[PDB]
Amino acid sequence: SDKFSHITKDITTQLAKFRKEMPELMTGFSSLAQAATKDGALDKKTKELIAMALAVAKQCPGCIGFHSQTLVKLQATREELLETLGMAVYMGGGPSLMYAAEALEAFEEFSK
Amino acid sequence: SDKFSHITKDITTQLAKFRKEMPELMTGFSSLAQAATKDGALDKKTKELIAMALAVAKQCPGCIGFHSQTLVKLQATREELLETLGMAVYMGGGPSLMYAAEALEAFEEFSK
Amino acid sequence: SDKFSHITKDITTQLAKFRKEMPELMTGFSSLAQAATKDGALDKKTKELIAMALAVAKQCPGCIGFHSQTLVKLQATREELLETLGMAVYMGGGPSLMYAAEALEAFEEFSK
Amino acid sequence: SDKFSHITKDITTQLAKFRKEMPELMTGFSSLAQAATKDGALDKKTKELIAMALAVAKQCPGCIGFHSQTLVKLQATREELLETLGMAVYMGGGPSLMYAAEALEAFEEFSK
Amino acid sequence: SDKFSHITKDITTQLAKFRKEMPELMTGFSSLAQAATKDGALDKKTKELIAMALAVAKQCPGCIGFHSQTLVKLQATREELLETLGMAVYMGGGPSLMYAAEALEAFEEFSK
Amino acid sequence: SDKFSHITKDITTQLAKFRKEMPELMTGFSSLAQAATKDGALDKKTKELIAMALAVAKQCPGCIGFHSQTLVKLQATREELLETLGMAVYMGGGPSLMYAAEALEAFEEFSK
Repeated sequence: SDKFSHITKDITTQLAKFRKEMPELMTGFSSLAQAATKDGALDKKTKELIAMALAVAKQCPGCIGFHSQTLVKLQATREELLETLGMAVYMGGGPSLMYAAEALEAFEEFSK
Repeated sequence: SDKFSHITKDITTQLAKFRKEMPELMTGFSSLAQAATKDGALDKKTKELIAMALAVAKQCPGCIGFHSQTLVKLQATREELLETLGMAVYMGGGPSLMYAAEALEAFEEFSK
Repeated sequence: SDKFSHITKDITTQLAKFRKEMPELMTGFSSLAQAATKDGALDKKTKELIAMALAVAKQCPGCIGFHSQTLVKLQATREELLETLGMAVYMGGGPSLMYAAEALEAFEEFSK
Repeated sequence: SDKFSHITKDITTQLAKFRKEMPELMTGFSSLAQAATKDGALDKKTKELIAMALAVAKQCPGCIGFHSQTLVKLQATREELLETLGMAVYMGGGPSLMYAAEALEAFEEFSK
Repeated sequence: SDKFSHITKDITTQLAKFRKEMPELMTGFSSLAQAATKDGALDKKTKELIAMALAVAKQCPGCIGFHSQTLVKLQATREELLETLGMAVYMGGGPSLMYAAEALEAFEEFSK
Repeated sequence: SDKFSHITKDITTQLAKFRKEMPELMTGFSSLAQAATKDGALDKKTKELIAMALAVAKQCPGCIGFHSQTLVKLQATREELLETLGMAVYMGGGPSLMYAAEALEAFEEFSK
C-alpha cells in the first residue's frame, strides 16, 4: 500500500545528489518548473491536472507519483482526476488506460 | 498560411472512408471521445486544453490541428493556450518546445 | 514467478473502480476494444499478436501482461509469439528487445 | 497525390549514402530486418501487417510509406489493412487514428 | 533543398513570440539549456552529438534541424555524425533509421 | 540495493532463450549492436554515454541497467554520466529527470 511513496522517496534521494552536483542544471530546471506551474489564466490545480495527464501519456510512474501527491496538496477532487484520466485514455488508448489505473492508485495512496 | 487547414482536411477525407468501411470501430471511438470530452467537473474548454497538451507531448500535427480548431470554437484564449503549452514544455523539454511552436501557429491560423 | 499475475490483478482492481465511477468512458472504451479485436479479415489470434507487438513497442508491462494472457487463451503458439517479438525488435531496437524479454516471461507465466 | 512516393524516395537517397559510408551498420541492420521478416509460423504478409501497426503507433511517415509499399507488393487486402489500423487505434487513441489516416492514404497511393 | 532551413525558421518565428509573451518560461528553459550544453567533463560538440541522437530517437524534425545547424557550427565531422546516428539506429530500429536519414539531409543542407 | 542487478539478470535469462530459439534474429541484432558500438571517430565510452542518454529518453529500466554496467566497465566517470543525463533532461523535461534518477542509482549500484 506504499508503492508510490517508495517510488517518489527513492527518486528524491537521487535528485538531492543532482542538486548538489549539478546545481546549475537543477536551478535551470526549477526555474522552468516554477514558471510553467505558476497561477495565471489557469490555476495551479488545473495546471497539475494537465501535468497528470502528461504523466499518464508518458507512462512515467515517478511523475505519476509526484503529480498525485501535488494534486492532493492542491485539493483536487477524485472526480477532477477521473475526468483528466479520461482525456488521457481518449488520446492514448489501452496503454493510457493501464497508467490511468496507476494514477488512481497513487492518488488514493496519497489521499491517505 | 493554411498548413493546418490542409492537414486536418486531408485527415478528414480518410476518416470519412473509415466511417463507411469500419463503422463499428468509428462508432466505438466516437463513444469514447464523447464520454471523455463531455462537460463535468472539468468544462469542455479545460478538457480541450488537456487534449492540446497531450497532442504536443505526442508530437502529432494532426491532433494539434484538430484540437486548435476546437479550442477556437470553445473560445479558449491565447493566454490559456500559452499556459497549457508551458506545461507541455516542462514535461517534455526541447522537443515539446518545437511542437508548442506548431500549436501556436495552428491556433493563430484557425483564429483567422 | 507471479510477476504479471500481480501486475494485471492490481490494474484490474482499479479498472473495476473506473467501471463503477466512469461507466460511460469505460463503455465507450469497451466498444472500441470489441470492434477492434473481433474476428474479421484477420482472426482474433492474429489481432492479439498485433496487440502484443504494440504492447512491446509501447513498453507497457500491463498491456504485455493482459495480451499475454489473452494469447494463451487464444492458443497462440510460442513460435507465433517469438516471430511477433522479432518484428517488434526490428522496429524498436535495444529497448524493444528488453520488453520482448518481458513478453516471453509473461507468456511462460500464463502458460503454466 | 505522390506524398509517400516522395517521402520514401528522399529517404532512400540518404540510405544509399549510409550503405556506402557505414556498410557494417547497414549490413547488420539488414541482417536483423531479414531475420525478422522471413516466412515462418507467420507469413511475410502477416509480419508486414504487424510492421504497419508499429509504424502507425510510432507515428513514423517514412515507415508508413515503406511498409504500405511492401503490403501492396505482398497482396495485402484493404480490409486486412483496415483491421490492422483498428488495432493501432485501440492501442493508441486519437493520435493513432491520425496516423491510420496517413497509412490508408499511403496504401491507396501505392495501390495506383 | 532548403527543407530544414524552412522548418527551423518557421519554429523560430513562433519562439520569438514565446520570448515576448512567456518570458519567464523561456528564460527558465534557456537557463536549463545553457546549463545542459555548457563545456564541462564533456565538451560542447560531444553534448550536441548526444542532442542529435536524442532528436532522432524523438523523431523530431525541428530538433533535428536545430541540432544539425549547431553541429556544423561546432565543427562536428560527417563521421562523428554518422557514428552518433548508428547508435540511434541500434537503440531505435527501423523508425530511427528513417530519422537518421533526415539528420544526414539536415547536416548536408547546413554544411552548404 | 540490487534493483538493477535483478532487472538485468532477469532479462538475460530470457535473452539466453532467444539466442537458442531465434538464433538468426539474435545474430542479426548482435551484428547491428557491434557495428554501432565499435570504436571509431567516437570511442566506445562516448558511444555508451549516447546509449545511456537514449535509454533515459526511452524510459527503459532494462536499457538503463545494461548501459550503466557497461559505462562502469568502460571507466566512465560520474561527472561524464551526470552531464549526459543533463542533456536527456534538457531534451525530455520532468519525465527524463525521473529516469535520470534511475540511471544514477544504477551507475552507483554497478560501481559497487
